[PDB]
Amino acid sequence: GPKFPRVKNWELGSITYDTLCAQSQQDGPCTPRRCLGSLVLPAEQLLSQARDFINQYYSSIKRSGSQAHEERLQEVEAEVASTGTYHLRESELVFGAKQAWRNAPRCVGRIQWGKLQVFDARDCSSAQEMFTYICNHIKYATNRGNLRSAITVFPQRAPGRGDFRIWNSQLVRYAGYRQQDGSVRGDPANVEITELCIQHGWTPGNGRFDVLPLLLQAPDEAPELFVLPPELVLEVPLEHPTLEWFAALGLRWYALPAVSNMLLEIGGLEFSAAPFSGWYMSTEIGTRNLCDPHRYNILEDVAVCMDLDTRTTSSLWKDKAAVEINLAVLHSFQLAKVTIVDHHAATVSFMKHLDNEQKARGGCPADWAWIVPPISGSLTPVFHQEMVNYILSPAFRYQPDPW
Amino acid sequence: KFPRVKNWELGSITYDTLCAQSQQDGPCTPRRCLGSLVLPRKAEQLLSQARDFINQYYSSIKRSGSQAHEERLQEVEAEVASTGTYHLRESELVFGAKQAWRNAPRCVGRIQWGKLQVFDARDCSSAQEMFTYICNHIKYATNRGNLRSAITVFPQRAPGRGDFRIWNSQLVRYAGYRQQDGSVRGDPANVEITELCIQHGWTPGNGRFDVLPLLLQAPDEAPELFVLPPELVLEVPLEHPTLEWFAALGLRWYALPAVSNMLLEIGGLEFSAAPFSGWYMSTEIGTRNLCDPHRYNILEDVAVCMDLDTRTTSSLWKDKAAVEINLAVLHSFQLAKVTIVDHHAATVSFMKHLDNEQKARGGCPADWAWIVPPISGSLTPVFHQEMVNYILSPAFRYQPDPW
Ligand code: HEM
Ligand code: HEM
Ligand SMILES: Cc1cc(N)nc(CCc2cc(N)cc(CCc3cc(C)cc(N)n3)c2)c1
Ligand SMILES: Cc1cc(N)nc(CCc2cc(N)cc(CCc3cc(C)cc(N)n3)c2)c1
Ligand SMILES: C[C@H](O)[C@H](O)[C@H]1CNc2nc(N)[nH]c(=O)c2N1
Ligand SMILES: C[C@H](O)[C@H](O)[C@H]1CNc2nc(N)[nH]c(=O)c2N1
Ligand SMILES: [Zn+2]
Repeated sequence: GPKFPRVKNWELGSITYDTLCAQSQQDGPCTPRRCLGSLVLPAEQLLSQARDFINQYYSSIKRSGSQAHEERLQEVEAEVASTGTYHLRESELVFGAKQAWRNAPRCVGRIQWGKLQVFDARDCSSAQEMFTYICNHIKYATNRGNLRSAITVFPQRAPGRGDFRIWNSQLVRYAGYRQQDGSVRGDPANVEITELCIQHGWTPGNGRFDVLPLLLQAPDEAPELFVLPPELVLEVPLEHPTLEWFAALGLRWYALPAVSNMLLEIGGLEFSAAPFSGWYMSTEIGTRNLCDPHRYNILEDVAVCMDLDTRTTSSLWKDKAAVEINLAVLHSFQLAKVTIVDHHAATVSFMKHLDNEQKARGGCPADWAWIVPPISGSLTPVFHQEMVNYILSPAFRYQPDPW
Repeated sequence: KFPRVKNWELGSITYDTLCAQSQQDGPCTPRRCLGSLVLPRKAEQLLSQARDFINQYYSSIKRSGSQAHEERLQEVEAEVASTGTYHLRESELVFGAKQAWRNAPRCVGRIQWGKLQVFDARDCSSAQEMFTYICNHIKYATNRGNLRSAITVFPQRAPGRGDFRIWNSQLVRYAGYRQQDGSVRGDPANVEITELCIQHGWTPGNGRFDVLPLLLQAPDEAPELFVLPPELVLEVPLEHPTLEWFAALGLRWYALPAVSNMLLEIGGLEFSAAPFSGWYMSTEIGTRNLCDPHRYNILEDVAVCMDLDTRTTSSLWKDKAAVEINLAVLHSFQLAKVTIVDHHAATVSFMKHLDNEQKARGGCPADWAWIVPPISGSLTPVFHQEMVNYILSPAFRYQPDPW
């Protein structure tokens, strides 16, 4: 066959050849000797990255080689020459931002990539203004439960000058209080960050679901702390359809999944503060956040209520419970009329996504372990899809925690 | 150079130093990760792969440098020098067999790698004799239901001649009969193989669980059809603790998972027929075999007996039903007194295996996407554990289909 990787679907029996990977300008962790695919974390150089993105842009508008294409090129090196950086045009930001989401090997919601609201915030001057900008994002994106994908782009990393940073990892997060015995009250994922807000004068609450304040950082200034108006932070009380007691557990989650600690890289430019929001997939809440032994860990609690034999694994008690918990998440979101998507619908649309991208780009970089859901793995069609994972740009990046 | 493997549940960290002993290549390159591909589209070497294997053995029994070691190495040099190949001593073979399993990155059951009965069938000359071995291996491994891991090793490949092969992928397989309706009564995975048997003379039944005969091949001979005496094959009808209608589904599965299509490499000699068997981990039966859309596919049926809401995905009927089916399997096997391990027990013992091998060898190759079971991934400790994949020798390979 062809000299690009072959890509079977073992359910349908279909084949495809990924030609997109040939565009990757970035090494990953794997080598012919060993595969590190399962690891979570893995000047002139600018000019040529910049040139690259511009060609992408111009091709995306079908003008590859034309007078405006080669003038914008002339223009970009003119800027770099005399300053070391350069700036994106309004629509260039829009394209590159969409291109980063499109390129994200670990997101399963990519079928939605074309529809995303790019909120330009490169005019932002202070931590106060950051907050305001953000409050607007949450309001738009949340849209009273009929959610809408968006990203707010704050300004970009500069030579020897501070970064714009959101200290929190998500915009909405529950507190995590280290107890004087050893336990954690709240979300254990958010211990450190809780511990940092108090250190910067936050008065902590008491409960399993205390919404955290925002730690925003303007360049060179210390981080300023900001409390989200409660009316802004839409939450969903959880309850089971048929199990009447579930509602009494006092469990809950928030509507807006919005990542705030990732780096948005476009054509060499680095946007250190550019939080994006979508909507949740049922399992993120119900299988990861609530049942991970290192998170809310509510599996044993709920199985006791369901009255299952937890003295032995053969009872598949863990399984059973997880399913009801997931279902409680779905029903409860649907009932409160807030956008959500179960793992079956989500994966079925990712299949359509992969088919769409084959036609258009000749490939789609996918992180299999990440695309396949944390329950009911082989029941979703993606589990039977072989997947190439490589790094394309524009991209999102992990970046060091600022403190 | 040496990779940092993390567990995210516990925050614990290791470094893998074992991967440096890998001499073979994998699919990944630094440009793109192919870890998810199921299979790989892929006088002097033998001398060095032997020396280095023989080295392992003597090092493994503490006599590394001794009389017997020195003198065995010269046995090999002399045997390859005159014959272009050499032969293994039975102990040496027993060692290799145990090791190749130990190295199988996609095997979750490797906690047991030390406990393996090894049948030396290297003095086989007829498909007749093969069938006696195969029959005897089964009678041993099954043990009235108290299963015991085994491998039986037919003659090594040789350059002047064709291989000893078993045509079946497993020693026990249900026939999949094709039908005018574009339908498949029986197991869809065994359609091609059922048709071969027919072509080769066997009378077919027309049940959903018709145990297939064996097609055995001595070098350069036409394959031959041997039937397994019904009694040797242990089956388990499936019932369900709570639900009485389940058994009336007439579902059933066989006790012994025994792979017969793979090749065993040791000291660079190739063992083309070398079946091996252990015991089932329940998900293989209740999830993949019984619910794969391209297999027996009972998910809809079952669910409809359960009177669930098939009409939409968000009722989580696919998951709900999957679980009952997995549960049905465990109960049935525990009831019929037949070795089985559920995904919870197993992955736990594998986490122990990782730890044992960590101290013993400084690592352990593992294929994350095959170790994490096909339901309730995140609910098993493996999900949260980083894993390095690489090719250690002795090893099982895939090989072409003989026909
Ligand atoms: C529209 C609804 C969306 C859904 C249902 C969705 C789904 C998901 C899920 C389930 C994950 C795995 C996260 C985890 O389990 O830890 C993920 C990862 C990711 N998604 Fe989305 N996503 C959506 C929207 C978005 C949007 C709007 C963006 C960017 C604007 C985005 C970019 C990403 C990125 C960069 C990752 C990988 C981040 C990481 O490495 O932690 N997704 N997606
Ligand atoms: C003893 C109890 C055992 C258990 C519970 C077990 C479990 C498993 C499971 C669940 C798989 C995944 C295969 C799939 O779902 O398609 C697997 C793969 C594998 N196991 Fe085991 N195993 C056991 C014993 C053995 C033995 C005795 C051997 C060899 C002597 C072995 C070697 C392998 C190999 C080579 C694979 C890869 C299969 C392939 O690539 O097609 N295991 N094991
Ligand atoms: C701190 C940290 C570092 C790291 N390397 N990995 C993790 C776990 C993965 C993860 C990380 C973040 N920051 C956000 C999500 C929500 C995922 C999400 C985002 C969007 C936009 C929509 C959606 N449905 N889900 C998931 C955390
Ligand atoms: C035909 C074929 C080719 C190919 N490349 N891949 C597959 C799927 C993987 C598979 C193949 C076979 N032959 C047997 C099992 C049972 C796995 C098993 C083995 C043992 C020894 C114990 C156990 N519990 N489970 C799994 C099938
Ligand atoms: C395409 C995908 O990698 C493939 O379906 C894998 C996934 N994980 C698996 N895990 C096991 N144990 N066995 C399998 O056959 C598979 N199939
Ligand atoms: C080690 C392993 O890769 C890790 O546990 C991954 C598995 N898949 C995941 N998938 C998602 N979406 N999020 C995660 O945190 C993880 N964890
Ligand atoms: Zn890889």
